[PDB]
Order: sequence, then structure tokens, then C-alpha cells
Amino acid sequence: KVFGRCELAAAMKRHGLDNYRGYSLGNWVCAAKFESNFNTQATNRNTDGSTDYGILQINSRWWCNDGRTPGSRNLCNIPCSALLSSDITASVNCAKKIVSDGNGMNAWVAWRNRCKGTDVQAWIRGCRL
Ligand SMILES: [Cl-]
Ligand SMILES: [Cl-]
Ligand SMILES: [Cl-]
Ligand code: NA
Repeated sequence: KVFGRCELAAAMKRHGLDNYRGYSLGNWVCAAKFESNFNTQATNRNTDGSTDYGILQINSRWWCNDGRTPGSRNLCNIPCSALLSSDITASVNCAKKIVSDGNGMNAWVAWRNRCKGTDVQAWIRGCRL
């Protein structure tokens, strides 16, 4: 599923990401835009053989099991395929664990390089929330 901007904002808000660990909703929408272009089915292979999955591009090296990343962990205790569902519950719940692990949203390279320090509120502007 390819989400609309305000559509995703609403879903993220309902699932409790607004101001989660101090990150306003605009940050999460901005991250999703540049990580996946709002596409739940997005995948990208990394150099070390790991793969990033879903609307927030969560990495199989640490966070989920795809059965082809030897020596990796599964800290969200889920199959990576679950991160590709039209239902973003699994991605959000796993994202909550990631952002809590000490490094905040710097875990998402696209957020650091394209969202951090910008007017992120613009990403939920006009949305009925
Ligand atoms: Cl915001
Ligand atoms: Cl594996
Ligand atoms: Cl933080
Ligand atoms: Na893994």
C-alpha cells in the first residue's frame, strides 16, 4: 500500500507515535517519506547482505528475521515480511523499540540527513488530526 501524506499521519498518531520519546509527528512522516516514499512494500538490500523492510526501512541485521542474514538478531521478534503489510502496526511497534535504544531517530539515515533540523511540522500541515 502507498499511503497518502495525511492518511499516514493519522495512522501514526492513532498508534501513539506523536511525541513518542519526544519526537513530534512531523518527524515520523518525514522519515517515512524519504525512507520508503510512503510505500509499505519497499525493500532495499544492504552491502553486508542485510535487507531493509517496509515504510520505515527496518534492518534485518538487528530487528527482524528474513532467514538470509547469518549472525543477525531478531530484537522485535517478528518475521521481516510482517513489516510489509498494509497494516503498519508491526512497523510502528518495532520502531518504538528502535528509537528507545539510545540513539533516537538517528538510527534512520534519511531522517538524519533530510529531516533533522528542518521544519518537520510542514509534513502534517493541512492534515485533519
Ligand atoms: Cl511535527
Ligand atoms: Cl537469518
Ligand atoms: Cl532522543
Ligand atoms: Na535478523
